[PDB]
Amino acid sequence: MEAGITGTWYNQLGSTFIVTAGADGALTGTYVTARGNAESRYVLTGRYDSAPATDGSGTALGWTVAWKNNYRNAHSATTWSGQYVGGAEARINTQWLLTSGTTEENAGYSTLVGHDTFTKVKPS
Amino acid sequence: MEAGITGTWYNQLGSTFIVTAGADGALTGTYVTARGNAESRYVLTGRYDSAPATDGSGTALGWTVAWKNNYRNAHSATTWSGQYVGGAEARINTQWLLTSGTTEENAGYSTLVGHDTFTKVKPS
Amino acid sequence: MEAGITGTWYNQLGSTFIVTAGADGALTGTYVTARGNAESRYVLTGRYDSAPATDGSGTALGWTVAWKNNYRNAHSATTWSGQYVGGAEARINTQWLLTSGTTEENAGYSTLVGHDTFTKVKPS
Amino acid sequence: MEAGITGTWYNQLGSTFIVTAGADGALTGTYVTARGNAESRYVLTGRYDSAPATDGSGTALGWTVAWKNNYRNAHSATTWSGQYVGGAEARINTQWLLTSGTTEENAGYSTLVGHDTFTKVKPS
Ligand SMILES: [Cl-]
Ligand SMILES: [Cl-]
Ligand SMILES: [Cl-]
Ligand SMILES: [Cl-]
Ligand SMILES: [Cl-]
Ligand SMILES: [Cl-]
Ligand SMILES: [Cl-]
Ligand SMILES: [Cl-]
Ligand SMILES: [Cl-]
Ligand SMILES: [Cl-]
Ligand SMILES: [Cl-]
Ligand SMILES: [Cl-]
Ligand SMILES: [Cl-]
Ligand SMILES: [Cl-]
Ligand SMILES: [Cl-]
Ligand SMILES: [Cl-]
Ligand SMILES: [Cl-]
Ligand SMILES: [Cl-]
Ligand SMILES: [Cl-]
Ligand SMILES: [Cl-]
Ligand SMILES: [Cl-]
Ligand SMILES: [Cl-]
Ligand SMILES: [Cl-]
Ligand SMILES: [Cl-]
Ligand SMILES: [Cl-]
Ligand SMILES: [Cl-]
Ligand SMILES: [Cl-]
Ligand SMILES: [Cl-]
Repeated sequence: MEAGITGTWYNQLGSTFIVTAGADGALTGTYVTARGNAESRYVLTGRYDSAPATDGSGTALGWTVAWKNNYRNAHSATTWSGQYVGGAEARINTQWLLTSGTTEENAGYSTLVGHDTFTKVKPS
Repeated sequence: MEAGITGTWYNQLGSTFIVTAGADGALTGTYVTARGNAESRYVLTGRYDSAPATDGSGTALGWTVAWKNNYRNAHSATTWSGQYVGGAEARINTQWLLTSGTTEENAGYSTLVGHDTFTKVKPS
Repeated sequence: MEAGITGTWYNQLGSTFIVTAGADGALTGTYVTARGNAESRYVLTGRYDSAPATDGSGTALGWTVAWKNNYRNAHSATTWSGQYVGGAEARINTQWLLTSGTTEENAGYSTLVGHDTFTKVKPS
Repeated sequence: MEAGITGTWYNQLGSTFIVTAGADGALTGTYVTARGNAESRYVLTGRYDSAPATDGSGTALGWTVAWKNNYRNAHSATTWSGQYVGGAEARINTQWLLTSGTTEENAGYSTLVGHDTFTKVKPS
């Protein structure tokens, strides 16, 4: 269990996610891209690794969004890998990989990499 | 639905996973590290993006394993991002990020990157 | 030629580099880690791709530091890949890979990934 | 000095590079893409970290190619980060980042990630 993960998080570019952390390591919820209607909402699922933190170490986690809903099918999926830190400056610091379905010929250029910082309050 | 994903896949280093692809984009199953007893089995969850493939393009997907079970708590989690290609040379080509829980001071060095190729038959 | 690259840049964690951009795409200079004496100075070399910017697009570049000098031999090297943007909010936004020399057995865990933002003035 | 690095290396997809390892950590040479005429040749520069190998550990290195020559200007640059291992199965195992110059709006999707294995003899 890591109750501090459960809730709404915002990246610095206008996306949102609402996650529930389950007692035995499940992450489930919804990822909302910058626009922010039903057209913009996607299922997310992942896992987190709770431990008896010894040195206010972060909590490791990851999740996936496949970019398909009732309004869009981007032929793509993103995974985020990172850690949650609680407290007054609570954050989920992540790196992400975005893979698109490609032909074999273009498979070398299938995967973008980047980073996201999620906070409990919106940027700007 | 992408029925060809469902089943057992092997990386080139001795790990296994058994996944079920659900009809509306869910991935669920178990990841087994090289040793291969109950000590070595972990929950995995992820998502895939099925589409009406136009040019035998791959199917985008991702999943997460938190490295905690009844026998180990590695304070870590890995995400795989990649694509499934079916047929005679079926494969899931992936890149992965492995994040460990760290102190703030060591947060810069929290995340390893690499790659895995999964096939329907074992290597060697 | 991209004269705006030439000079001193600071990351948000206390490192510095002083680079010269050569007329035909060379980057040469010195990278200084957080402490900031001779013990902390390393050779850097890389390349940049100048073009007749059409839409204030960034300038692609990359460089390498091998973490060996007269005072340290970390058995490691980092590459930065990113783009330079000039003007009032000048920056070099980068992602980096840090590889350590390993045994074959540990080769899978050889490479860390992260990100750095460089600015013309120091953080904080 | 690491004399075993100096020479010609081939990736598994038809590219070539010819590198010279200098005595004090310099890498210099030429990268040739799959086609393989003057149109396909680019300057490379990087660094390697030589050390008194204790356990046949690899040698850490990195290099950059800006994708501009007299025939092409791709507004891009790739960095490779990896390690050299000598002997009967000599190889340079790498991960790479490819960044394109973008607008600010598209900066999030500027950087592709992948992997290359270089050997002394051609694939296939
Ligand atoms: Cl986002
Ligand atoms: Cl749970
Ligand atoms: Cl959307
Ligand atoms: Cl929907
Ligand atoms: Cl494609
Ligand atoms: Cl962000
Ligand atoms: Cl970030
Ligand atoms: Cl594995
Ligand atoms: Cl489903
Ligand atoms: Cl294990
Ligand atoms: Cl278990
Ligand atoms: Cl730590
Ligand atoms: Cl593999
Ligand atoms: Cl692979
Ligand atoms: Cl640094
Ligand atoms: Cl030059
Ligand atoms: Cl240092
Ligand atoms: Cl020195
Ligand atoms: Cl090692
Ligand atoms: Cl930074
Ligand atoms: Cl950054
Ligand atoms: Cl190549
Ligand atoms: Cl040299
Ligand atoms: Cl070319
Ligand atoms: Cl040329
Ligand atoms: Cl662009
Ligand atoms: Cl390759
Ligand atoms: Cl490879």
